[PDB]
Amino acid sequence: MIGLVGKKVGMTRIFTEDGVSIPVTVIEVEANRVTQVKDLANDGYRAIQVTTGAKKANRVTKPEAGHFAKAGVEAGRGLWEFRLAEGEEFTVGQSISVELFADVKKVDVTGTSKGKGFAGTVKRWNFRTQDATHGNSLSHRVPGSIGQNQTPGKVFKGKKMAGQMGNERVTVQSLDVVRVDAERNLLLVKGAVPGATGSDLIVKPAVKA
Amino acid sequence: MRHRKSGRQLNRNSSHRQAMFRNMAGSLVRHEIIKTTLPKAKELRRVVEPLITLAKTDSVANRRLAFARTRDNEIVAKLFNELGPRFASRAGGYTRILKCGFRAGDNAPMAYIELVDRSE
Amino acid sequence: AVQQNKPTRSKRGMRRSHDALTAVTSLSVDKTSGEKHLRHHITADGYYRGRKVIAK
Amino acid sequence: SNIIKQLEQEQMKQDVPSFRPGDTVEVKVWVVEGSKKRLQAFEGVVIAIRNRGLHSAFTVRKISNGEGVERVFQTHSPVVDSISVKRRGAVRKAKLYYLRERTGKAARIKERLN
Amino acid sequence: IQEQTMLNVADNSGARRVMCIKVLGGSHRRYAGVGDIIKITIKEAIPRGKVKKGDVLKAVVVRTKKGVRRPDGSVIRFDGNACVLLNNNSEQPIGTRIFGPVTRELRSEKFMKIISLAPEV
RNA sequence: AGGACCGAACCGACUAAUGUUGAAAAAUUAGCGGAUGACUUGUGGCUGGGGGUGAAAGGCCAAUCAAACCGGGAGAUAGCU
RNA sequence: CACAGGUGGUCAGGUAGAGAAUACCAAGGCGCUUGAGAGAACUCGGGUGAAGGAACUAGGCAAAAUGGUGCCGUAACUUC
RNA sequence: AAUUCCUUGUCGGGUAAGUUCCGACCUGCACGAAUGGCGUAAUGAUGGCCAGGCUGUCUCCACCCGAGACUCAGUGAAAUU
RNA sequence: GAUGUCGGCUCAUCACAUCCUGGGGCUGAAGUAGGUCCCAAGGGUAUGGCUGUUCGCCAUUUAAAGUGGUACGCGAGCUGGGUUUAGAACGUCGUGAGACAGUUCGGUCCCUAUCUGCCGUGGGCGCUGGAGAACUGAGGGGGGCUGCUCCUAGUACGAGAGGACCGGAGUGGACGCAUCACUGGUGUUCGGGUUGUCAUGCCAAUGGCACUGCCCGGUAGCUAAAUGCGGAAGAGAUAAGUGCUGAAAGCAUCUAAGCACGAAACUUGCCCCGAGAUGAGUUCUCCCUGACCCUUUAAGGGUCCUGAAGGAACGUUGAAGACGACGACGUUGAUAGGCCGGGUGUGUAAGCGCAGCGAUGCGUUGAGCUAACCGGUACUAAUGAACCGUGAGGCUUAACCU
Ligand SMILES: [Mg+2]
Ligand SMILES: [Mg+2]
Ligand SMILES: [Mg+2]
Ligand SMILES: [Mg+2]
Ligand SMILES: [Mg+2]
Ligand SMILES: [Mg+2]
Ligand SMILES: [Mg+2]
Ligand SMILES: [Mg+2]
Ligand SMILES: [Mg+2]
Ligand SMILES: [Mg+2]
Ligand SMILES: [Mg+2]
Ligand SMILES: [Mg+2]
Ligand SMILES: [Mg+2]
Ligand SMILES: [Mg+2]
Ligand SMILES: [Mg+2]
Ligand SMILES: [Mg+2]
Ligand SMILES: [Mg+2]
Ligand SMILES: [Mg+2]
Ligand SMILES: [Mg+2]
Ligand SMILES: [Mg+2]
Ligand SMILES: [Mg+2]
Ligand SMILES: [Mg+2]
Ligand SMILES: [Mg+2]
Ligand SMILES: [Mg+2]
Ligand SMILES: [Mg+2]
Ligand SMILES: [Mg+2]
Ligand SMILES: [Mg+2]
Ligand SMILES: [Mg+2]
Ligand SMILES: [Mg+2]
Repeated sequence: MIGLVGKKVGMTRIFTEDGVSIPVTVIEVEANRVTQVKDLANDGYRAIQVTTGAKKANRVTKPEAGHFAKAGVEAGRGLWEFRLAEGEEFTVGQSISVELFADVKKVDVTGTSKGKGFAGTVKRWNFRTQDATHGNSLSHRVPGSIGQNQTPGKVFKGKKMAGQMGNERVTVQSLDVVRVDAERNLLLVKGAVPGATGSDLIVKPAVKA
Repeated sequence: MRHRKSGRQLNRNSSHRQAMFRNMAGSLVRHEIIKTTLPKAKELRRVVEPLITLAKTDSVANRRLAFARTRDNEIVAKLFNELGPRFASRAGGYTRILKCGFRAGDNAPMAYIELVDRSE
Repeated sequence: AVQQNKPTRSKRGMRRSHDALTAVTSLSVDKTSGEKHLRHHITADGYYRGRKVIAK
Repeated sequence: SNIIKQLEQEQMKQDVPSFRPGDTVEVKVWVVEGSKKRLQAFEGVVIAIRNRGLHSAFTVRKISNGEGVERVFQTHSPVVDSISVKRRGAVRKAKLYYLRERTGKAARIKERLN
Repeated sequence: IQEQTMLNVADNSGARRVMCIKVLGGSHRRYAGVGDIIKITIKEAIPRGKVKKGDVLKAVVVRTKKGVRRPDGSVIRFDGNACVLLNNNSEQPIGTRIFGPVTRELRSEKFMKIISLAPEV
């Protein structure tokens, strides 16, 4: 099937009759007003666009209004495609919701990331640290040898070393659903998904069983 | 990574950011106006504001604990006995900051931290 | 670790391309006074968003 | 946030009584055992303390059969069942780790009493 | 719990200090605890007993200093690291009385001989 | 009493790091040994180069030492580059 | 070099202290002739570290630790 | 053995495991009596080995405080080519 | 007119003559496990004692602890233990200076990166009207390991002992990604205790310095030892191998015609970058519809009036960040700080009273104080503007129009 665009604000418990304490992440799905559903009519697609929040309207650009109005416009943070197979949906504000899930138990969630910045090995690549003593010189926690010699005469592509860390897609997969309680539009999953509170994040039913 | 941290560390100890400030603090009271680095100003505010908020309640505690901060009775007096009630109604924003930046020596940005009701 | 071949003038300016500069990008004018000043911060002598914050 | 909390209190119990960092207390937890399932006691003495809403612990020192043991009770968990109060005392401290290395007589704590 | 390390005898025949020399379970298994099998090497031992200093049997951790926890997320920690000797080639404790408490994570049948033994949990 | 003991001044240099286009043509920092003695230091004097001096390392003799520095024989000689 | 080096003699306050140690202070003298921001990797100098405790390594290199006064009590061996 | 080539000699101790270490044997490749032999209390910034205590030495790195590094304004090098 | 040696460390990349896991032929293959050969490079492939060692011997693991190339990979990356300087001694040789493919104790490891190359990140211009977005997906990379236990079934097999296949379920080791809810670490911006001393006239109460003076606890954030998830199933085309039908060759025959199966390798499936994909793609929406003049005139050049959509700047800032960048907000306001209330954390302030000769204790008082947190609040700061971008978009031909 397809998924909905939620928001992060989770990380909590939920004790069980038996005694278990289930971790959690509270995704909030404020309805998904389809913005411009379209089939093969235009492009090999077969997906359905959406929206969820609410721009101040005073901020929305004029262009960011036409496409809107050319359907059941309802502002919202952004727009999100949602590929589907063998299914219908009205190009007009249909606003799908968490009801989507219930019998659903998969879920995946795909927030942005965490964004460290610097990175550098030891963290950016779990690189091991060469003894902070027994000699050593300005080379305790450093790359140390990023190649070989004349034969290769260069440094191979993909060589793990420093460079911006985090701040990108990173999905998760699996994660059993705990609550699909609407009325508040809450979706409780197993635990920890990228995000960073308030950060937007998809929540499609796990490709894997 | 600094993520969600607060308070500019400036360029010194944790002893400096508790003296060069405590001083400038009184220097603010003692003069009602001041020219300094926007960064420093956009900090002394977080310093000389919780002090005036404390000026509301006269008391003995609110005097010694107002003395704990700043070693100038001369100002712990201007507080509680002036700017105390002077802002007795003030919702909180007891200061304008103003700007101008660009100093002769350093191409440093200067501001103009000052009390709101500074009309003299 | 030094160079092996004296860099051509070309390759030099090639690096200074970004090492350019930017103007004032147009500056503000005060309401009260016809002050020709820098946005968001004090005019030639005490004026700003009207008012007269700081005399002299 | 306020969607949360309402989610928190939604599970917070009001059975947990007065709590001080130094009391003896006696927690009763469902053992679950094997085929059976009862309630196991744990008379102790507080040494550290929760205070985080739905999220909270006990951290108790026992010194049972032979040597000492520590147990941080997630309070609001069904396993908690019921927690006593027993002897209360005087500590003049928030966390009593200075009790780790102590042993009887030296580990002795005072009594509260108003 | 990791190579080296010194655990105590939670039963008898070969007292105190006993050093771990191998964490069993798989290639590169870092540390062990709760109730796993670990290669041991007697270091002190009581004069008598059936086992003596120098021996190299294996044992099961019984009381780590770190602790254990699950369900509610409540941690049960001890102050010291417990052990328990068992005849090497084919399981079950080479002893009689098991001194001190234990954990229900040991109620895993194949250890039972120990949990039945009287102190606690 | 003591080429005695612990330890500052003072004398020295065993370890490590930092420095190595240095703050420095041998140092800084944390440590380290000696500290009434074959101790240490100020001023001035005497030993001169195949010579001096040396509790001896070819060590020192003005950032120079298996024969100082300066000038001269001198455009040494160079079947070598 | 307006250089973290070298340079002999004299003077010697208060509290704490065995003391020309050391800490804080007198008198007196200074903030070391680029500053302002940021709060990246990595380097230098430090503080704190769950469980383990030399498994490091050529080597416990470096760290960590010991550390005062009175009293108790103190082995092989010895040129006593 | 500061002497032993064969050599990680052989045996005993220490260790879970010891080409090092300690105790022996003697087959001294090639110890040996003032270019001294064998001992030796005390002393040693001396070589080797072991243990307690201790620990970020390490498993396995985490966080934090400062001086650089990064941005801005002024001054303004270097080897090499 | 210098191409730094061994071993180690850090980080690797390839080959396959494959150590483990995978698929097969033969077996002197009952099973269980083995032996040997063929196929197979996806992934994975030990810690310590001794020694400078690589290696090796030993101890204990493991599914296994592969083999080999890469200046016997890697010192403008670390070490300096082995090894060739200068000291010194032993054995030995030499009359001696000295010497040893003998040994022993000691013994300075430099370089701020221009070019290539890499890991990240921007600025230009271009994609033919200018803009704001949403995607297609050519391509590129990532990932790919495996133990054990229960079921099948104590069944097949076996005289027993012992003991499967095929398939199914669950739980781990190692590796990776993400996240602070839990358990903890830190937390020199929170609180408290305390030694020495200087000071705020003194009492009391406080502040400065002494590593944050020493120390106990700790918010947010960051984080692992903590917590959740993952490397699959399933497709397609094959490897070795196994076959059907069948002639060449009256038989036989996997092949010649023609069909069928078949592995972690290959193409996919799973995750991420991704139209500079110059072959620069597509979809949706938005904005501009005045004059004139000068030519060398059908190619254009300039002036007046206009300057939009959107951008950029600027300011307040961010779980975003070296700088750029990217995100939010700008009075049409929660975007920062302050403020109010709450929480959390310390732990019962000060002042006053009582008791005690006093140290101190008790009451007031779970008080006082409290950040990066939660809820809320325009008090202060986020100015009207100004800047850039223009004014209906080249030809040719074709499909529908007229
Ligand atoms: Mg060096
Ligand atoms: Mg090439
Ligand atoms: Mg903030
Ligand atoms: Mg600075
Ligand atoms: Mg301080
Ligand atoms: Mg002496
Ligand atoms: Mg020194
Ligand atoms: Mg001495
Ligand atoms: Mg003289
Ligand atoms: Mg000289
Ligand atoms: Mg001549
Ligand atoms: Mg000549
Ligand atoms: Mg100077
Ligand atoms: Mg630790
Ligand atoms: Mg070792
Ligand atoms: Mg090792
Ligand atoms: Mg040392
Ligand atoms: Mg130390
Ligand atoms: Mg011997
Ligand atoms: Mg001799
Ligand atoms: Mg003789
Ligand atoms: Mg092959
Ligand atoms: Mg080995
Ligand atoms: Mg050892
Ligand atoms: Mg090599
Ligand atoms: Mg080097
Ligand atoms: Mg060497
Ligand atoms: Mg010599
Ligand atoms: Mg001779």
